Amino acid sequence: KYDVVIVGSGPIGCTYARELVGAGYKVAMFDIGEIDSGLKIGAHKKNTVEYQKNIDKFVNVIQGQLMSVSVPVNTLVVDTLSPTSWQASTFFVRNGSNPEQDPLRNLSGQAVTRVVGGMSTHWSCATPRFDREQRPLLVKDDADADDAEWDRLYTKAESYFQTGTDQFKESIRHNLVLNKLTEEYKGQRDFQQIPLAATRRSPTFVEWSSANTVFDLQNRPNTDAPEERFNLFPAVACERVVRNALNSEIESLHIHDLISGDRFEIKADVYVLTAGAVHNTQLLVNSGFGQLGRPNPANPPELLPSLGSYITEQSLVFCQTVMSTELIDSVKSDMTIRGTPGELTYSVTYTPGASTNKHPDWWNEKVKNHMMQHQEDPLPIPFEDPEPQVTTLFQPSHPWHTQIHRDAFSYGAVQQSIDSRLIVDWRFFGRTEPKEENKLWFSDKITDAYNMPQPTFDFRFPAGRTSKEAEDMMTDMCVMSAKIGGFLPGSLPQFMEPGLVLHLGGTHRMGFDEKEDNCCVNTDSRVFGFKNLFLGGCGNIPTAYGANPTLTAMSLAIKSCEYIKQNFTPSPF
Amino acid sequence: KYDVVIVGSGPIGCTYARELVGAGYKVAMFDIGEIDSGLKIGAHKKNTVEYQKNIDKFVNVIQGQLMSVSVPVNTLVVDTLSPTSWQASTFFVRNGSNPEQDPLRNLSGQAVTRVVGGMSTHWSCATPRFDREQRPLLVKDDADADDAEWDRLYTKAESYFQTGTDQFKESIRHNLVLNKLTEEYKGQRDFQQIPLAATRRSPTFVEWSSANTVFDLQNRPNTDAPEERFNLFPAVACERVVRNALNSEIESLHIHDLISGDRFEIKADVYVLTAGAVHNTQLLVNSGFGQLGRPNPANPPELLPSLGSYITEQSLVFCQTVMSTELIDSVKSDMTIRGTPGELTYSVTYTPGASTNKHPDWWNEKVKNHMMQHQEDPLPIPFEDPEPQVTTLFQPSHPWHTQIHRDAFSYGAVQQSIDSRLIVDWRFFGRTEPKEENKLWFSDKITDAYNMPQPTFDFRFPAGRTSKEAEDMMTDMCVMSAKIGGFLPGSLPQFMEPGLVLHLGGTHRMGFDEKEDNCCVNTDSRVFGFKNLFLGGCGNIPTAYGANPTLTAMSLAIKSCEYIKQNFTPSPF
Amino acid sequence: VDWRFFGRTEPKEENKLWFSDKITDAYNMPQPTFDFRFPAGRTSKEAEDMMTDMCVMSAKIGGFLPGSLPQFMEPGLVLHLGGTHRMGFDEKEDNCCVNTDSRV
Amino acid sequence: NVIQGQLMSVSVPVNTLVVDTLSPTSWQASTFFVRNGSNPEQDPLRNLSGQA
Ligand SMILES: *Cc1cc2c(cc1C)nc1c(=O)[nH]c(=O)nc-1n2C[C@H](O)[C@H](O)[C@H](O)COP(=O)(O)OP(=O)(O)OC[C@H]1O[C@@H](n2cnc3c(N)ncnc32)[C@H](O)[C@@H]1O
Ligand SMILES: *Cc1cc2c(cc1C)nc1c(=O)[nH]c(=O)nc-1n2C[C@H](O)[C@H](O)[C@H](O)COP(=O)(O)OP(=O)(O)OC[C@H]1O[C@@H](n2cnc3c(N)ncnc32)[C@H](O)[C@@H]1O
Repeated sequence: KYDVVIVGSGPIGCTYARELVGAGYKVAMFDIGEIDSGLKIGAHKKNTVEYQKNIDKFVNVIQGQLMSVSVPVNTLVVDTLSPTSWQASTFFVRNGSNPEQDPLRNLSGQAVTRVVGGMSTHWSCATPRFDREQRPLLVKDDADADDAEWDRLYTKAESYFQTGTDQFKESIRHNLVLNKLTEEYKGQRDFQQIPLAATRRSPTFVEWSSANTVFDLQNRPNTDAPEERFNLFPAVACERVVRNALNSEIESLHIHDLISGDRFEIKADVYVLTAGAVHNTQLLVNSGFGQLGRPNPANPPELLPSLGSYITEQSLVFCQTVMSTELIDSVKSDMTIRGTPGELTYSVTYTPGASTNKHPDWWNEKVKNHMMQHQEDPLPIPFEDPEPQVTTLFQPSHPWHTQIHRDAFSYGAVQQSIDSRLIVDWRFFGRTEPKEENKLWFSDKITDAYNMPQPTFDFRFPAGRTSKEAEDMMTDMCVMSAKIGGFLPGSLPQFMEPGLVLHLGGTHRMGFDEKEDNCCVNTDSRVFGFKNLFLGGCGNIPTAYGANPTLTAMSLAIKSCEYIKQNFTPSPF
Repeated sequence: KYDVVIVGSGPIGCTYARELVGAGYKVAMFDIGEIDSGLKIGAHKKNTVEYQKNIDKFVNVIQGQLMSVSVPVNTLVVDTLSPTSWQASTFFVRNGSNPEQDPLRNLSGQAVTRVVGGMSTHWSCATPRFDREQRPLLVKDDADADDAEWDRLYTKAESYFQTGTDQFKESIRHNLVLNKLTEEYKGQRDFQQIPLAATRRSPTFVEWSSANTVFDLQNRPNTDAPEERFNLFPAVACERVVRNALNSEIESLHIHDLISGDRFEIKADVYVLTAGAVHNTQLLVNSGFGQLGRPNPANPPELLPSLGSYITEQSLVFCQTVMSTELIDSVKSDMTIRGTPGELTYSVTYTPGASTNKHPDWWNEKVKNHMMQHQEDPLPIPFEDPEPQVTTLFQPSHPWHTQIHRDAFSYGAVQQSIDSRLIVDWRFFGRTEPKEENKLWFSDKITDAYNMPQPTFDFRFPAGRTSKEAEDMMTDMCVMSAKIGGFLPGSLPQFMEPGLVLHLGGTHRMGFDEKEDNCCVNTDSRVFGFKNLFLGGCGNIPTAYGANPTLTAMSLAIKSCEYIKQNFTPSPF
Repeated sequence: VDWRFFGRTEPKEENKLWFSDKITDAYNMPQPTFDFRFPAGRTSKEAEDMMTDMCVMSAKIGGFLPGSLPQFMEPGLVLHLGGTHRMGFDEKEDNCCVNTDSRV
Repeated sequence: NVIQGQLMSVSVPVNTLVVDTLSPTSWQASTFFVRNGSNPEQDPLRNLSGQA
């Protein structure tokens, strides 16, 4: 018996933990995955000395924990087997593929992560706010009020994640890019640092935020928390919440301890599902909400008819550039140079404080030192100079999010031929109109690796605005990236596979009114009809958004937690 | 002040910990890497429910922690940059390459792993014994005595690692392969299960051994060890051991706490280096043993002249096969089949205990169940059937180690087209003659990511036996693999990049006599001349070996630990 | 649909085709050798504005075909090499080889 | 294929690609010497590699 139970230990789950363990509830949290992030439970895997000295290698950590959601049956022809080897007569169901999935209407790139801390153990930590156009209303007919509430919620969310916008302010590459872009779009667009959940510790080490940052996930009571009550149970698959006959309350959470193989049931007053956009929906449909199986409109669901419909995922375009000759020369524009590199008479000098210096003394000092200490190196940028982290946020005239940066998650065998200091990544993210015909559904025959109903997508980017904007987005990336340099061969401008972007939303969408707004949960994230069932995550977001959704989902959880504290009484300790 | 200090937390380091913490020494161990394996410190990363349900993904975990030792300057031509982008006039030193390294005499595949538990957090857990031909002598002129000692040492080593040979005995694929090979080579070669440091927990879960298995790496005293004394310090780079003027004893270990940036010195009575074959040699050469810089025979080292010479690494050949039609039909040879799959009259039956049954009832039952429960599936092998794990050990008439199996570390984007149940991996490993001209050396100008002398290889597989055997090895793999099925397209027979195999040996080699045997340490693994300095690891092994070296290195550490216990007195507690 | 945009290149003295006095080609003639880079200045700016134009204009007709993404081709693949024996009125003033009748 | 069959490259620089998975028994280069009709005079970084 707990006061509250949480399914999932991602940062949205941890938002609920932090709020509710702190309010004095007896909390239990289960995760289907295991603790594997070192002694700080649920922390960012990027935060080791070894990874920030070899950041190129972290792509492999991310790849190692992205398990594809739905993989269609494979139809590749292999006709150079030896005559003696067993050979197929058909393309039969092999290697865990999903025979329900149409390869041409899939989110082939969608994947899930089963570890403690969830995807926040590997994420890129960008946490922009949504402007009105991207955000669901929290207050009808009172825009300035709706604005205040979101400002209040986001401000707390930024606290929990330790969101900041100046962690890269000392980077020559970052400023080089930022300044050129501002200059080029003078009074048509604004550029700034990407808001990032991150704390710099030194010039060569950044403590990337994660679930741990939100809530440290240590069992309580403990010494630094002697009146709080929290237990985390890793390696527990949660399978069904049990409805009462009235469909007014949840009575139990049914679980599978993966290590012993035993199943149990768990009672709480308050049930919170934060298993992610896909696995929330799976858990619910496994529990009698929505509809199991291939959509059949001639049998409507009894509960939550909009569950798994109106799903959104963002179009992503990508390239990388090599920094222009012009920009590179500009780095060292303040330097007077005498002699020829490599002789003892060679000299690179600047005049501090000189009025006609285009850069600050700190920048000049770095450049001078690098050029004198490394006279074999043909570039003015210091070896350890931190990466760019630039954005122009979504606007109506440019309704896409942009990151102009360096991401651990590169999409191909990485280059060694071109100097890393010249390379900038470009990622533009489009907003997707939510549509009823775009669905995530669960097979009533096929099951996944945990013996749950197999997830299946039926998705295409909507015709209309979504398609036009995506193409205008691609074109924008081409136009804007040219200002900084030419495309890097092998990273030419391209749309990424659908869902690789991992910003799936709308799978258990929020709204004021279940029928009128075609939704699943209300603005307290409570499941309509149910007193004690709450959903947290990107699944909640009902709007077409381009920016990274996590901070938004977090803000919604905070408001959800206000409701719980005002409506349920913690047990005595 | 400690009684003993150990550098490195790999399983060889942990062998020293286990022996010495258990003998009652005050032990400290430092690792340059960090704890990141979940709550069991130093354990196998493969031991999560999620990885053994998605084993294909573990390749990414291994890749994420293999940092290449020496990467030559890159000379690839990129001539499709945009005219505007900064373009090189030369192939200058970019992206951490090593300008000292000749690309044509490198071990390009050699890599290191900096995490707590070392490479044992990701290794494949094969732990064969070496036969006399592969093993260094521990006793001169008394072969039967030398045999007994090694039998004694290996038997303990197998205990520590939990080595077993029956963990896969229930696998249809494993037995299918094993039995065919035995049959084919009848009375010319013997096949058995690869000895593996592993404990099966269930039919779908194997607890893979690691450093943790050897020693749990928890700080002591603690409740289950209240009179023992051990501390582990992660994120500490050890840089130099300090010699006394006499070169008879080590006086301190010099360290760098990576998290605070501060340097300290550490006193112990006994210093143990187990940082791996490369990083032991680096630590030593950084400390005035051997020779820093490009080999210069006209300036001999003062100490340990053979340090970094005579290095061995094994030739590795690889392919994968698709199981023959014949073998696949044999699986179901005992089945009577009526009707046609997919109708309710279809029937697969066998007669238990029937004299003419070629397989045991358990095998038949599995096959019958699979064929009746999955009538859409064209193969008689059950979905969860464990992988093959077969070997014929090195002999004189076949002087190579062989693994006929399924390895998490596949060498290419993996297939989805061919059913996984049909696929077997083939890895044959050759022995390399140790030669003086084959060297690992450290630059006196270039430094690595931890500001230590940059490692550089000068290696070629020796002409003579080594080259002939390697080619006869390749041919053997072709001949033997054909017995089981044809090559899988995309995994055709090939030599792997030198050192990818990660069995590097001989870098601080063991022998009776420093000059006569051209070696660094004696049979107690003590550095010649030095009372209190010991080396552990594959670096010690002075012979040409084909089998996987870790259990051998462990046995040597055990004997090293006998010496220490008989020669140094633990402090009072 | 294929999209090919072709830029103009400023002629420069330092951009040269020359022939080895030691190395010979398959017909035992002096081996051809290039010393070429696209000129800084207008040539480089125009080439990049050209790439951008192709992106902007091609979008009007449809999205890029995967495997044929926008890219600069290897120098000279285009096979429009010019200026190697260039024409002009006056040999010294116009730095040239042949006159307007193409006579040397 | 007809076009490719009649375009002979004008100047091909000496090749520097590393092949380190030869069998130990096979003849192996110690240098990137002039092979297969390459032109040692040509700087790979200032070429018209596509000219034919
Ligand atoms: C992978 C990734 C994600 C990512 C990113 C780049 C990459 C490479 N960049 C980010 C960006 O810069 N910022 C942005 O806002 N998001 C970014 N993302 C996405 C981010 O990681 C996710 O949006 C965020 O993690 C969502 O958080 P939430 O807490 O909602 O979900 P979760 O992290 O997926 O964790 C859910 C967990 O629950 C578990 N689970 C799943 N099913 C069950 C069941 N049945 N029972 C018990 N537990 C369950 C998981 O194992 C998991 O930990
Ligand atoms: C990666 C791998 C290795 C492997 C294998 C397959 C793969 C993919 N398969 C194995 C096989 O089946 N069996 C076989 O016997 N070996 C197999 N291997 C090899 C195995 O992992 C290694 O042989 C074994 O781990 C060697 O153990 P040892 O304890 O000698 O070395 P280590 O694991 O590399 O750990 C050394 C550590 O010390 C650290 N370090 C390095 N430098 C320093 C300094 N300067 N200061 C402090 N610490 C240092 C490391 O971080 C490390 O943990």
